[PDB]
Amino acid sequence: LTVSARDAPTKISTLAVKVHGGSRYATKDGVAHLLNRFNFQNTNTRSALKLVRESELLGGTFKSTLDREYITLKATFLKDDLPYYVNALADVLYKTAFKPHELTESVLPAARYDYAVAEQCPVKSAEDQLYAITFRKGLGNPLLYDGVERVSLQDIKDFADKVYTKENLEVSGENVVEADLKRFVDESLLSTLPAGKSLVSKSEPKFFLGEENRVRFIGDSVAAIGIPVNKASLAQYEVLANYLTSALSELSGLISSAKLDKFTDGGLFTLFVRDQDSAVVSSNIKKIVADLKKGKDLSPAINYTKLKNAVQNESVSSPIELNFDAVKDFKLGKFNYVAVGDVSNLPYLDEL
Amino acid sequence: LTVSARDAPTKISTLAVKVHGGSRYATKDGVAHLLNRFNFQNTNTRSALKLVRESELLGGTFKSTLDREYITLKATFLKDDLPYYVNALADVLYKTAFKPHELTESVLPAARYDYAVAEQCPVKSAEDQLYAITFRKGLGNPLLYDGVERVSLQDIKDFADKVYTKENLEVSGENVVEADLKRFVDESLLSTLPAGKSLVSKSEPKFFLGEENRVRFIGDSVAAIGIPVNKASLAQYEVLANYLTSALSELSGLISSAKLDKFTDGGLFTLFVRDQDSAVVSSNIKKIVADLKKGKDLSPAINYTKLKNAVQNESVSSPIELNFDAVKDFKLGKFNYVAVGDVSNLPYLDEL
Amino acid sequence: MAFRKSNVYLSLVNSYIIDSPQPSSINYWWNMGSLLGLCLVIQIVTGIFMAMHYS
Amino acid sequence: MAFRKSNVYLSLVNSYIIDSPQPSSINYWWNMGSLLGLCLVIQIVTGIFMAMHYS
Amino acid sequence: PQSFTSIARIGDYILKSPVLSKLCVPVANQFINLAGYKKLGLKFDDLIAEENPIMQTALRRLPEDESYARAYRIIRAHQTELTHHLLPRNEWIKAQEDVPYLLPYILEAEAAAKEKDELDNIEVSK
Amino acid sequence: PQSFTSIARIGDYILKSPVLSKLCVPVANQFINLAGYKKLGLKFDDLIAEENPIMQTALRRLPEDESYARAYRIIRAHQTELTHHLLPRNEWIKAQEDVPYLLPYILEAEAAAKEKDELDNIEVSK
Amino acid sequence: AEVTQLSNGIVVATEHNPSAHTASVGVVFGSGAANENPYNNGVSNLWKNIFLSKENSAVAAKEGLALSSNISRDFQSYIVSSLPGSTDKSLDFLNQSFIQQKANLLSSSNFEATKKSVLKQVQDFEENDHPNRVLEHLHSTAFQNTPLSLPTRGTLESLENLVVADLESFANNHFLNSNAVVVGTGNIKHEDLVNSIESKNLSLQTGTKPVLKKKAAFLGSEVRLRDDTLPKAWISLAVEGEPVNSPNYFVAKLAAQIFGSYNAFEPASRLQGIKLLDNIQEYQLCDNFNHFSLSYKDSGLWGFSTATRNVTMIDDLIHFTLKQWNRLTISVTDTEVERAKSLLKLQLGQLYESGNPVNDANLLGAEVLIKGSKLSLGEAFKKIDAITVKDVKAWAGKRLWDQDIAIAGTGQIEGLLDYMRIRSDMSMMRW
Ligand SMILES: CCCCCCCCCCC(=O)OC[C@H](COP(=O)(O)OC[C@H](O)COP(=O)(O)OC[C@@H](COC(=O)CC)OC(=O)CCC)OC(=O)CCCCCCCC
Ligand code: HEM
Ligand code: HEM
Ligand SMILES: COc1c(O)c(C)c(C/C=C(/C)CC/C=C(\C)CC/C=C(/C)CC/C=C(/C)CC/C=C(\C)CCC=C(C)C)c(O)c1OC
Ligand SMILES: COc1c(O)c(C)c(C/C=C(\C)CC/C=C(\C)CC/C=C(\C)CC/C=C(\C)CC/C=C(\C)CCC=C(C)C)c(O)c1OC
Ligand SMILES: CCCCCCCCCCCCCCCCCC(=O)O[C@H](COC(=O)CCCCCC)COP(=O)(O)OCCN
Ligand SMILES: CCCCCCCCCCCCCCCCCC(=O)O[C@H](COC(=O)CCCCCC)COP(=O)(O)OCCN
Repeated sequence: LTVSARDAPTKISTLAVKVHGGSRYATKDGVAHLLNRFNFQNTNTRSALKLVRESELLGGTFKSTLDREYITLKATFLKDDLPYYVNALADVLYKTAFKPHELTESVLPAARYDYAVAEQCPVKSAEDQLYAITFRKGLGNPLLYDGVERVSLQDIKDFADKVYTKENLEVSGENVVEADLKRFVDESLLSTLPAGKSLVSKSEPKFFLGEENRVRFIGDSVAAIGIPVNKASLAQYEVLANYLTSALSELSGLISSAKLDKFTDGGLFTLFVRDQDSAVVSSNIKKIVADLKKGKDLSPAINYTKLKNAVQNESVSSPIELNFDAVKDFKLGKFNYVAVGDVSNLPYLDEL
Repeated sequence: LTVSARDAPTKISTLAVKVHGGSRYATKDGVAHLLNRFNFQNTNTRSALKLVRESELLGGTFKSTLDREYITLKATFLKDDLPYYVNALADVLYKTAFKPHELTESVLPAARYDYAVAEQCPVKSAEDQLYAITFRKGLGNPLLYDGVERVSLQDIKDFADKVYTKENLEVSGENVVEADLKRFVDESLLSTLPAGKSLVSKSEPKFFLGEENRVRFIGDSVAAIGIPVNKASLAQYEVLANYLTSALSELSGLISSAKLDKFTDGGLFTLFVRDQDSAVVSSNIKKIVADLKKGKDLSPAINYTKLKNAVQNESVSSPIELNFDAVKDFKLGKFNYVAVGDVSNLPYLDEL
Repeated sequence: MAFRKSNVYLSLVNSYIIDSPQPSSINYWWNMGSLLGLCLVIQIVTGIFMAMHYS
Repeated sequence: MAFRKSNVYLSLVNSYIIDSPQPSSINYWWNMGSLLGLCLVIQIVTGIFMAMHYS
Repeated sequence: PQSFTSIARIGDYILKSPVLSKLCVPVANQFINLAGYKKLGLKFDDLIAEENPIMQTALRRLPEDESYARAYRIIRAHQTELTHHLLPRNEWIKAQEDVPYLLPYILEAEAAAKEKDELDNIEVSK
Repeated sequence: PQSFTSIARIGDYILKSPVLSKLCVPVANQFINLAGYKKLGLKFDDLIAEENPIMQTALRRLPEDESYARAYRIIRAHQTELTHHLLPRNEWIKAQEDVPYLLPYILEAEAAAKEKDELDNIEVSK
Repeated sequence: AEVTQLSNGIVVATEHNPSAHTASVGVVFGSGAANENPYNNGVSNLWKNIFLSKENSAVAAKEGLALSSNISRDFQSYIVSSLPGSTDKSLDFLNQSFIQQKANLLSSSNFEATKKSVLKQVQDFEENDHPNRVLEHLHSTAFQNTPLSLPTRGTLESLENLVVADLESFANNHFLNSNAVVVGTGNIKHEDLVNSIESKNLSLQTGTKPVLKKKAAFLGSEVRLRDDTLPKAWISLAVEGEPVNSPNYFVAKLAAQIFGSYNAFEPASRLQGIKLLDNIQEYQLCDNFNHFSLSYKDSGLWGFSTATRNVTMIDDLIHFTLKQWNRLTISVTDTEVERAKSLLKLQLGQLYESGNPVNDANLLGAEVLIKGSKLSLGEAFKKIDAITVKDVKAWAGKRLWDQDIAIAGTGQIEGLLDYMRIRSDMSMMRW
């Protein structure tokens, strides 16, 4: 139960509860997705309709968000109404009703819409394949629910009793008096939760190099490469991702996207090439890999990376990989590769 | 233009034209499937409705069949009506109309039904994966049309002008006088076809070992292995496929199917394990691979294989791999592997 | 389809007295409504023929 | 939906004289059919009031 | 027309009174046996009229094994009625089987519709 | 009512005769100019009545770029008619643009329906 | 092509084909599922899987032999196949494993494992195979309380009561020398088979089988198995037909060929010369249908089966089909009869001249058991060619016009109307 906050002379406040309950901890396929859609449904003492009508008259809204590490519950509101929203977030983690007609009428039709939207984007389905062939169990779990493993209502309640514990969450506030926040948290139902244990592993995750996968798809063609990164190399690959998509690199017109996803134990570098004609995709990805294997000098892009890191970290709690001064070179080694679309006219791994 | 026939005192005759125009020769994805559905449509001199009404009053029917090597046109009829059916098969190869409204109303809705039936069988989709990762271009082409590459009407007519040549086909007849068949063929429009060239390659095809692929699917789970076979080893793997599915082997209760597909330049051995619970599939495929790696003695199953080969070859032109007497042993080497279904609870290649 | 369902005037006849789904357990009290239709025809037809002679 | 489309008696009125799709180019010759409906009402109503005094 | 929330409020007041539950409860047992729906193989919750939005909500939320058994009892009662007979005596509904299986689903849908109606026609004060 | 196969049989007999094509063809050119459909921006094949199965088959098989242009000419002719005007003279259909674009699709559908009718009411002989 | 029947105490029938590359030798018995009672139903299906069990199949496979077995309503067979030079080993295997010793096969460890495998097959049949189980329910309602109603696989309720003593009691009553025919097909000569049997002294048992007392009888009835969670509707409908040894046997098969079979997704199936296809394709009234004419020793069934996704227009599909059946009495034309003659000859020629000697062994043994001989395909073609239009009109006036029907159905069958609306469509009130 870590509590921290920052203050400002600002009209709007934000409160967040971060749970280590993402898809990398899920027991079956898609259980963390279905628990995320159960948040802010009916509570034992208050219906979901009553919660929307009451907070609208005060000027506040609620939202729940899922990624591979976290489930995040958030409220945004006018500043002087803080004790109402501390108690409303505590009742969700403590006494959600989990009615069987709520699963049929609300939760399952909302999760089918999330899956059908993400199914039409070939860039997103290429990223899901790159996580699966790199890590294969923890970080390689599927994010959304599709129904190849059936999940009952008791499976959702067992997963909620596993992740909603006091050693597994942290509370943060923006534009919030910190001494008032610690007093309201200790009086709420968050201190009545079970203690439990933290789910965060300490060791490095197991990874695999030199893998391949091909999927047929009607639409645009995508070629994508992926590299797993350890903790000591996080600064080098952050400079590389900003250098490749800027005007300092001649390859930036051929690359659609490049980024580095970061975790507390390591990360994953990704790169994407997208076009509707697969002869353009095959020509572009062959030039990228051959030029990165000869080597690049990354030191002209250090000051540009320090600006982009500060802009992005204004919403994040700042994992400080801020020593960019030792970054000099890069040469491409072994990597993983996926191809989505017209795979009869796309390269293979040993051809590049 | 090879012509051969066999005779009998039988009431029913069968005539077949074998074209080297299967999916291993296709220019785009699914063109050989769409040409197969254009057979026995409208001809320049006779409509498709007229052909059905006329041959019903004589007592005959027509059929077209596609595999990875051949397109086969077949007729089955009462014996004394032979010159009518020689001329009807010659008009299909020579003067098919290829109307644009026939593609919209008949050919494309029939090919969509073929694809949707085969899409619900996870054993069939595992076999398509095994061909694609073993050979990758010729024998690894997709069999059916799905629409990831669009095929125009001019693409179908260009493929018909490539495979319907005199050096690329052979004519066969069952319960047919051979001296009468050679006279009717020389008088028909088959002798007016272009000469062209034969498409059959002589060298061994290129193969790959140690590959893997995983597909998510709602239904039963399938695990499957595949081995490419050269021409000198075709007799050993034919005895192995009959031994594994008979009562002589203790593993036959765990195996769903095992076979050997044969071509003029080599073959491919397949094995399948199917169940609706993926814990049964994982236990079964681990015992199969571990027992085949220690070695088996195949000589008690030689006389049983000679009976099964003679039963199967009554419809085939008999590629004679009939020296089973030298087959003694087998030990499993390197292989390819696919997994279809609940892939989070299925083994990986390095775990078996 | 059949002609009793495709014609504009016969489909009104078919959906009312031919193909209309009835509950299987109604008794003879549910027959009074069709007797009232016969009574109205009897009163109208005997009314016209008497009106040809009435002052 | 609106009440003119959901009621059993008003949907017949709505589909005939309110929401019925007409071709945009019909001229004044297509107005004779509705004048015939007004003429039939005039002949019926003046007929009843005269019949109260006729022998 | 009269809501089940109002019926349960009057009925639970009688059942808690020790003097009113000695008078009305013997009269209610004779009233149900003279009604005769159990001799056709029906429970009382099969007899509730269903052509209203509250009852359509409660029938959707019923578990499917109880929905299959309700459909068989209604069909068997229609066939017995047209033959002008009764069921055999070993096929009658017993009193310990005549339970209110649909009543908790009805009361939950009624309370949600009352809370929605109060929030839609509402006052405020500064 | 009269089929287009019958119209083309009579019309092609006149056009091959050198004496009949000197008499009727000047009369047919005056008949079309007095009809006046080209001053509303229409071709003749836009005027064919379409509420029959043969014409519905031929309209389905028309290529889509010609189907979009046919829909614009019909809509523009309805708007000109309700304003009681004619089109500007530079927007009239010329005689070299008044081609029978729909006629080969109509004649192909008529021949297929005739062959089906002959095979359905047919005799045999030993 | 010639068959040869010879009796020396044992009836031996052969059909020699010197062009074939295999041979097939077995025994066919003249009892089927219609010789059981409702308490031992499924005892024939258990005897088949005892013969095809793993230890029995392994002894055969070391010799080079394969095994087959088939259970029908009137007969059952047990067949060994081999290469043409080893028909003496296949006749030895039929002697040791099936005639002399049966305590090896009927051990307690083998019987309990076989009974578990059969119970799983019957359970998966009743849950997944919807066209074939509707046709099984059509037999049980048309011949109710009569030996022709029992299913050939048995039921789950009757199979679990079976013990080893029930199988030995059935074998002592039916597996007899006066109920059996030894068959041989493929590449095997007739006098080589009768001298291999006479070089031993084979004999099963002396005596005759029991005689059942109730004869088969058709009853107009219906059975409905409604299941709203299934995506289609499956319906079968039939009248009483012709038995084997009937003078109208080939006329009934030609009448079914007039209406034939249909597949809405095959383009050449849509162009057939059947007048019923005009009504069906206008609003897509079904996915497939097929007409049949089944024959047994005492009775038969004539009708059709169909499968449909158009569940709101089921009543139009039954109405259009039965109005075409009325035309066989009134207005069937001469060109429809000539088309059905050529297609019946092609269908019969494909059934009897396939290249499978196991199929030929089942057809030969079942026909010699009833008639005592076999009708050749050349003589069957001459009876078909002599049928006239007046033969068809006289057959349909007796069996079709104003007759009782039997109906079975499953799935989404709410749109199927009741019995008297369908029964009244068996006549026109025009003629
Ligand atoms: C006024 C001029 C109009 C003339 C026609 C009007 C008829 C009005 C009669 C009232 C009525 O419609 O209800 C009748 C009702 C019986 O309804 P239910 O369906 O339960 O009985 C089916 C039966 O078991 C099988 O009847 P089933 O169909 O088997 O046989 C028919 C029976 C005569 O049926 C009728 O005539 C019905 C009126 O034939 C025989 O009796 C055979 C010996 C000749 O009866 C009752 O519920 C109580 C009986 C006394 C009702 C009299 C009250 C009048 C004020
Ligand atoms: C629902 C329809 C009708 C009802 C209930 C009805 C009722 C009656 C009654 C109760 C009487 C007195 C009979 C008596 O006691 O003598 C009567 C008389 C008469 N009604 Fe009707 N009537 C109906 C329809 C008609 C119609 C449609 C006409 C004319 C077209 C008509 C013409 C006459 C005439 C001419 C008389 C006088 C002759 C007589 O007394 O019978 N009625 N009506
Ligand atoms: C379509 C409806 C009608 C038409 C075309 C029609 C036509 C006529 C005509 C042409 C006359 C002769 C008028 C004259 O020259 O003086 C007449 C007279 C008469 N009609 Fe009608 N009529 C119709 C409806 C009715 C109805 C419904 C009634 C009664 C309820 C009625 C009652 C009379 C009477 C009482 C007379 C005699 C009085 C007179 O001469 O005006 N009419 N009608
Ligand atoms: C093409 O699209 C159109 C369309 O353009 C138009 C205009 C109309 C509308 C035009 C019409 C003509 C419809 C209206 C029909 C009529 C007016 C016919 C009249 C019908 C009757 C049943 C006549 C009976 C009426 C009476 C008033 C008789 C009763 C007399 C009484 C009560 C007086 C006696 C009382 C006492 C106290 C003496 C359409 O319906 C329509 O189709 C969709
Ligand atoms: C729930 O399911 C049901 C249902 O159960 C029932 C019973 C019916 C029964 C239907 C009826 C009983 C019909 C109702 C009866 C009428 C509407 C009768 C209307 C009355 C008339 C049309 C009277 C007209 C009479 C004439 C025009 C006669 C005129 C006299 C003349 C012309 C004399 C001849 C002159 C000369 C000079 C010779 C249903 O329709 C129905 O489906 C909904
Ligand atoms: C005021 C209350 C009004 C209530 C209306 C109730 C309906 C009463 C009708 C009673 C049955 C009448 C049988 C009509 C016969 C079939 C119709 C027909 O033949 O239409 C036509 C032919 O046209 C005619 O000649 C109409 C005859 C006039 C009928 C006047 C009584 C049949 O041809 P068609 O193919 O067009 O039918 C399909 C229509 N959708
Ligand atoms: C076939 C030709 C003959 C048909 C003629 C059709 C035209 C009839 C007259 C139309 C005028 C509209 C009348 C008022 C419509 C409102 C009715 C209503 O509010 O429905 C009822 C009130 O009940 C009544 O009292 C009806 C009285 C009818 C009086 C007519 C003489 C309530 O409305 P409801 O909620 O039921 O609407 C859904 C309907 N399915």
